[PDB]
Amino acid sequence: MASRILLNNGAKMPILGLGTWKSPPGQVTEAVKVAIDVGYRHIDCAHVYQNENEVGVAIQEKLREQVVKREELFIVSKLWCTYHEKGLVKGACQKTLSDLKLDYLDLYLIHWPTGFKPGKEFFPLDESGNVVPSDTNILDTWAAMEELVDEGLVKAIGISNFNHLQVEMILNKPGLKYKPAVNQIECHPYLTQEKLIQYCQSKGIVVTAYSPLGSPDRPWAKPEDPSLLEDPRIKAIAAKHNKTTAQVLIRFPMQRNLVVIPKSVTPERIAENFKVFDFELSSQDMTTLLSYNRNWRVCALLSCTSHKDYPFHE
Ligand SMILES: NC(=O)c1ccc[n+]([C@@H]2O[C@H](COP(=O)([O-])OP(=O)(O)OC[C@H]3O[C@@H](n4cnc5c(N)ncnc54)[C@H](OP(=O)(O)O)[C@@H]3O)[C@@H](O)[C@H]2O)c1
Repeated sequence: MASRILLNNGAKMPILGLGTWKSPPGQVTEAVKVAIDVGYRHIDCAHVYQNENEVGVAIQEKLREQVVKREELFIVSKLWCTYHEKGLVKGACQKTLSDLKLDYLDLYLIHWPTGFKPGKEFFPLDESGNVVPSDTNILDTWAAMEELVDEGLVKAIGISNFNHLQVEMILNKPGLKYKPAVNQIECHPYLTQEKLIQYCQSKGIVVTAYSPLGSPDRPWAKPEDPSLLEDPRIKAIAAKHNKTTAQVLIRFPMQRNLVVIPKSVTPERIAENFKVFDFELSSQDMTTLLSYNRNWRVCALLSCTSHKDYPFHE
């Protein structure tokens, strides 16, 4: 297992990163400092998580303390849906850069293929509760992303939550200048994503798996929901290898040539979750984990199911 994967912009991306969705602002600075001390070199961030300033304080202290050089870190953030307009993308990017205390991002993603009306609210609602869309299509948002590369604010651009037809629309864009480097999508044994991963990998797009532990802290968790970390069948594989269930769930995407971004704010789990370079799942174990697919999603963007660009009807 090499620690980095080559992207189609010629850069190398660490295959294990730290997620930050739902990491409280008062705990995420210490989470990111511990993560960099124990070897993480990739941090996954987003404006909509509301904690980039505190992530930035950690990154800046570890660079100032010379624990790591900026060239060895791989920092990812995401353009929120209310900034898909051409004239708002650069300012959105620069606000994230300012918050993270960086002069460039390694990777900037379109967070969802769905544009929303610009304004203060992240989810602008009509008087009945549906998201109010923006008319800007995703090909014009991609052109604005390409401008960030050419202005030196980001080294790579990519997409998140795009379905195969929407990846294909980018790939077929008239005048395309930069292909997406990454598609970040939900992926774990209950949502194995075979077809979309094979499409993206055949096009030289690297896939990042989010919610690899099934996001047990997601706000809308219902107790009858499936639970990966408590699945006896996955616990049995972990027991066979003398590893934790989280370690098997992190190693699983790594052996599919995916990047994976487990979140934790608990120092012991941050360190545990990184100790996955020392064991191998067999091909039989990988096929057995793939057989648990149920097409179950943590993140279904339920308020947007009528948006023209909603990704999950397909
Ligand atoms: N692109 C997108 O639209 C999108 C959507 C969802 C997620 N993501 C990214 O993906 C990251 C990961 O997904 P996620 O946050 O949904 O969930 P996750 O990584 O699947 O699960 C996080 C949960 O697992 C717990 N946990 C972590 N390590 C553990 C361990 N060793 N043992 C037991 N429990 C453990 C964490 O608890 P503690 O923190 O209390 O330790 C937290 O409750 C996000 O943080 C975000 O960066 C992106």
